[PDB]
Amino acid sequence: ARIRHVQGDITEFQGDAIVNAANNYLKLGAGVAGAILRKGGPSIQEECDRIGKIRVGEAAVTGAGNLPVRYVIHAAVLGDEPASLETVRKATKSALEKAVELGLKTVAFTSWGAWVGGLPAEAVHRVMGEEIKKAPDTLEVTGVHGTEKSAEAYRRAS
Repeated sequence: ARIRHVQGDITEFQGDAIVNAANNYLKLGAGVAGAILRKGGPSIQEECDRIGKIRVGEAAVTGAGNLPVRYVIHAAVLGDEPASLETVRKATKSALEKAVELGLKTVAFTSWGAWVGGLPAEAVHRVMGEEIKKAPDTLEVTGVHGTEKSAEAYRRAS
């Protein structure tokens, strides 16, 4: 799949879905997940509670409540297993699978930076970019960044 990198707030993304890095318990916490809980409304966490725990590396789909997208795809990157480069790759891959299975076209990611605190930056980027390019061309991915400087730096790398 093609990826474009832009500056923005993922809670503002217009399209089919946004990906949300998560613990495998699907309990949402601070940061973007926080923006998702608040801008999205309680229905996101309710469904996550109705879904229950999944495995690390797996993904789960819920509605997006009040966001301007149809779905949130929660990608389990840690929880009862610590974050690793391997959980990142799998979670990324699992999330893209859910998107294809759902017949979606447009999907957004954030950098996941807050979740990968002790992994080498360039490795995380590599594996995620590898899984994204692998996904079918029926999917158009957006990478959403807080700052223009960062958005541009991702663009350059490609």
